[PDB]
Amino acid sequence: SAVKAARYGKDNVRVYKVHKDEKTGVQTVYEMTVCVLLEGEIETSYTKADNSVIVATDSIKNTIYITAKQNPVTPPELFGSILGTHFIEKYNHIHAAHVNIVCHRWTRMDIDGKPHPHSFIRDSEEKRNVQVDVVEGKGIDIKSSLSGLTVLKSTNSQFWGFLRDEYTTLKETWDRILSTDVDATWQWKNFSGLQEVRSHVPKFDATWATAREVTLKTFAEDNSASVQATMYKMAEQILARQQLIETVEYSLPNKHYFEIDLSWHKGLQNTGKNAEVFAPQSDPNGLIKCTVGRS
Amino acid sequence: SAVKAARYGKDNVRVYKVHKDEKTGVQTVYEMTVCVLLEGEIETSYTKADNSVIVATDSIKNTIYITAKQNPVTPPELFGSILGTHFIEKYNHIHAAHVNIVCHRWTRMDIDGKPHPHSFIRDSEEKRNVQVDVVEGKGIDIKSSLSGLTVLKSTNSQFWGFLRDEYTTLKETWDRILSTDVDATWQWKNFSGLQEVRSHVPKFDATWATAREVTLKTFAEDNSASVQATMYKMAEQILARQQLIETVEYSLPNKHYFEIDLSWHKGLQNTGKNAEVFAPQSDPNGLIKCTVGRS
Amino acid sequence: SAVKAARYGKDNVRVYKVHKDEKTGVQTVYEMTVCVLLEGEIETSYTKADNSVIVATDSIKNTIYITAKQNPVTPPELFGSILGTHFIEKYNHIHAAHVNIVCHRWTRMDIDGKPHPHSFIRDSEEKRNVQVDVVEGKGIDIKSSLSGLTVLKSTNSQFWGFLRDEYTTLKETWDRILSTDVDATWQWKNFSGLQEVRSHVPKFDATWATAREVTLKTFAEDNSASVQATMYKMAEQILARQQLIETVEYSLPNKHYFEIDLSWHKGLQNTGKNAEVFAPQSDPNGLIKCTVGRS
Amino acid sequence: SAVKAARYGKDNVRVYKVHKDEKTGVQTVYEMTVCVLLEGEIETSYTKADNSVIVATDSIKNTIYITAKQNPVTPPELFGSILGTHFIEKYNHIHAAHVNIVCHRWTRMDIDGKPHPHSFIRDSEEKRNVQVDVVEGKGIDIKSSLSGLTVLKSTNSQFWGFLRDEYTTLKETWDRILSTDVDATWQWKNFSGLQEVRSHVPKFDATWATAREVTLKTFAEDNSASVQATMYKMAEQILARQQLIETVEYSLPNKHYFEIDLSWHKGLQNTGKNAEVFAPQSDPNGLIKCTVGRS
Ligand SMILES: O=c1[nH]c(=O)c2nn[nH]c2[nH]1
Ligand SMILES: O=c1[nH]c(=O)c2nn[nH]c2[nH]1
Ligand SMILES: O=c1[nH]c(=O)c2nn[nH]c2[nH]1
Ligand SMILES: O=c1[nH]c(=O)c2nn[nH]c2[nH]1
Ligand code: NA
Ligand code: NA
Ligand code: NA
Ligand code: NA
Repeated sequence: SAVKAARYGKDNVRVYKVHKDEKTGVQTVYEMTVCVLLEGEIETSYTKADNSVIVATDSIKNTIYITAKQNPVTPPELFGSILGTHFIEKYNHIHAAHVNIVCHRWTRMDIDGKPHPHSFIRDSEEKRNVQVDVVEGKGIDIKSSLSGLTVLKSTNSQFWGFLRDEYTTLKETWDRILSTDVDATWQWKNFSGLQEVRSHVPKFDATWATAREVTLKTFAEDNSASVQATMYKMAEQILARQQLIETVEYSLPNKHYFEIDLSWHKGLQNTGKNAEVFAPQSDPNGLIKCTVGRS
Repeated sequence: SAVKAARYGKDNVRVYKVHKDEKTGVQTVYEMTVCVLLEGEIETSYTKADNSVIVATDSIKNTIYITAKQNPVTPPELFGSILGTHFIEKYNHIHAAHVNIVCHRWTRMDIDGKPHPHSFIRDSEEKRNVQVDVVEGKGIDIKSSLSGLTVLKSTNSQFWGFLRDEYTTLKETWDRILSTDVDATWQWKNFSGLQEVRSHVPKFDATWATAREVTLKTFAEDNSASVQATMYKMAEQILARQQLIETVEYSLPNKHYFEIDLSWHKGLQNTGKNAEVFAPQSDPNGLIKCTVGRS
Repeated sequence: SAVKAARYGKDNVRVYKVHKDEKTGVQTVYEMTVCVLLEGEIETSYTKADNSVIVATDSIKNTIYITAKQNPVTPPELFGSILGTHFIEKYNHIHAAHVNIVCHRWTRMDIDGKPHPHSFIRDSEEKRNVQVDVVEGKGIDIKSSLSGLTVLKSTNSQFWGFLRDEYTTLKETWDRILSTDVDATWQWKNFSGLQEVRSHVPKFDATWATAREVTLKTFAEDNSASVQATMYKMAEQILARQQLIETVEYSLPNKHYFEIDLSWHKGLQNTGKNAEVFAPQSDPNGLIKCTVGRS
Repeated sequence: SAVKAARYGKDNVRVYKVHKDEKTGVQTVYEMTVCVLLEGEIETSYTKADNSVIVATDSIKNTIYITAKQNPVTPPELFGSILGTHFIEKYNHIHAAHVNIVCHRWTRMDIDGKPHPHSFIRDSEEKRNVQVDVVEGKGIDIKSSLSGLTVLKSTNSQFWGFLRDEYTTLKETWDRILSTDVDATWQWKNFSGLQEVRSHVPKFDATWATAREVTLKTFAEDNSASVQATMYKMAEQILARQQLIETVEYSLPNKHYFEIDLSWHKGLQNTGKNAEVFAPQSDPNGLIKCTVGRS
């Protein structure tokens, strides 16, 4: 037998950092969960019990905190690139670092109409994520994403004209509820190294904001023919607005809300045009994916 | 042996209801999870296999949907009272109904500065809850709550002056992070029945809004001496603002964020006044509770 | 306003302890999650910011580890009683301690037919729990439980003869699936203090074993008329087998598995006597409770 | 823009099936959660709102139940292959089906020493999984796995001899706790189609059993130099025992249990040779992966 692939590191490293403005007294907090996995010339730790090649996962943990102390943690695309580059430069036998960061929301509180200097609220479990792969001699590949953005529209979704055969019971509809948890990922063109990532720093937050805005507006305004058709419209717009993105991927569950026929009870009318009360279904769910790139 | 207590019913009943304004085209959605448990002269279903006394839990499920079809589902204090009253009036041998409702957030989307007529976002897993106990001949007891409101302040929390003995290692501090998930419950004076609940309908939403506002403002503005001291200030204010509340209960975890000493690495300074990077602790956590009533 | 009730302490304290037999080389591990909440003359920490009355929750955490170091951690009824008694005896102004322990399974591995000396498997998320309330001058109240015991029987469950009215759609049945997650609690007679708890130590493990065995055998062998009727049979037997128990409480969800009518597809027969494929329902679920005591 | 990749289908489809032996009265249950995602000539549903190419996800759901009715659901490698083949053969424009099955444990109860005919227990959340990719003209690729197998050994794990530099604080050790949740995947050689999968049916259960046995025995008996070294020993043995496997992949968290220094309290000794009470750490955790193949 032979080792075909190997990677190891530290997962679930929670990190908080505060920035304090001395002039204004305003504080800003960042909280993330970080995973770092390394690859390189480490096969002998597996095959020969040779620990000499292992940067201990505990040391990887220390490195994450030290790196956060000495560098900006925002945008996460930059922090992840700094962190991955550290490992491939510091250790001769480590040739790739894979950094995943999940950013948690701490949104500044408004008290009596004004922004509070040091108090924050978690408004939703929506996350902003990055996956950064730093590979020696092959540059830096960054995939940015938002996830856990849960939305619902109560009308202006349709689904008709699909294939009907002996396995089909679903009725065509011209008016249904559409609800989903949005997972959207935009993949950046390869960067040559950290200097190039630094050169594009302002584009990261702006592109996240664009992706989020296009997602919400398209969802709200599209008279949706299907999840497929609506998601493609989102992806097309993001690609149009940022030239440095190569592909956009969406993964959307279709979280079903079923009509409840109550006609058995005193002829009560609660279907079609009369539908007011619905039963949200926890499972199963549709799952629709697409990756959109450039012609 | 004898049956000392018994209750049974349906849990985890998900319900969605849409309201459609014909004039304006505006739609408003409500989504809840409902539990209804009944008590009464039902001992023989347990002791003698006498199912004749059982209102099937499936029928309880049907009743929840029918009731939501025929009645307002907001405020949840009212809906829960209607639902509980139904069971004690309809069935001679059922003498108490216990209704728990969890309300999920569907907040209207703002697109391009304006409120969208039929699109919604789940902004946070914060819930608004009610527990309604409808007991034949003893009226209606309602406990209203908010839960899952997660907040953090990065300074203006202290903790010193506590008992020190041979079990104590904690250092006194004049500046720490304070973060919690707020669970707050206000208990209404007993209502004589549904007519009385109806008479107070406007107070329910207003008191929820007050409770939330007092919680956020007090948390943000108090230079906190302890979780104990800050929570008492919250409770005192809520009681002052609504005469029909008898008690307020808070249950607050203290979600610890630890300093990280980095001095072992190149004398890096990251403690006390120099603390910038912290380690959020998943467990253990402080848990602090208090029930405040009137003198 | 006044403080009507208050308790505070440390939750989610994970503890592991190993016992090593020097003669045999056999090791035995215990893992628990512990919560300790204190009550007493502590109102002024809430009302006056007087921290002098607060045993810091961090110190409570230290005390749990020290107590586990110096005492047996099994049976958990004993450990919880030692731990609660410590707080009321050590601190003059603390008058009640409430200790909750969840015990996690680490079952010795069998390798090649023999028990391994130091390797363990988590066979299921079933837990054994205790709640111990130690109240100065009122002794020690212990509630022991098992929870998360998930079972299913594929036949020999019936449900017919229930109330039918205009809210009823459920069909009577003489053969259904019954599946539940068992939560069973037995409440001990009050103990005068630690000496009395010590005197009954062997009864704790034996009664847990009895409760578990009676639950499984009754579930498997009863031709169940309802969840109500089967659960009562369990409780009756436990009370008969241990005189020192005052009450037994069961809380059982009815986890529904629905028939799937496939007759629309080529007349396929999959209902009643022909039912082979079913759809497990995640929600809603029946919830049935009863507390059984002595005549 | 262009569609670069697309797949869609139904996730989280819960399925239960019972087999009833008429001669013996013995019943056997199977419960699974199934996901099926399709690919093919479906781009126009995304780009042109052309639903004519869409096999509705609801129909995919129906197909799963019908297929379970008409075919064995065990071993899951076979069921997944039947299910995936159905879609590529039935629909001309569908060219790949991706089937994921999670099998849940329902283990026959032993009552009074004998196996019960129709009662089952969920002994642990360990799962047996398959991923089956059926691709038109390219055969059937099957990855089988076990996951959620949680184990701990209290001694006979070491970790010393790792790289030490200015980022390192971890002390070398010759005796520690090792605990993990095992995720192990074996990838079968490509099969030409369903006839070939059928020809190997007995190997599926036998190889799962082997993988599980080798995992448990190696974990228990290895005097572990590292997670890396122990996991490689597992993989090597599985490959040796089944020629039709091409690669074995393990992904193992290192779930840390920390010593607790209690020496500050009355000189209490609880470290090194005196360590009895430990603090399980929920996070962070090491994560160690390797894929082993044939020379
Ligand atoms: O078994 C281990 N492998 C590792 O790579 C490691 N790093 N810290 N502790 C460790 N233990
Ligand atoms: O065992 C049952 N008990 C009940 O109360 C019930 N209600 N619906 N189905 C039921 N099954
Ligand atoms: O606010 C606090 N209250 C407490 O009771 C406590 N105990 N440790 N830290 C604490 N912080
Ligand atoms: O938007 C949808 N897309 C689909 O593929 C589908 N299948 N069933 N319902 C559906 N809705
Ligand atoms: Na390198
Ligand atoms: Na009544
Ligand atoms: Na005392
Ligand atoms: Na095909």
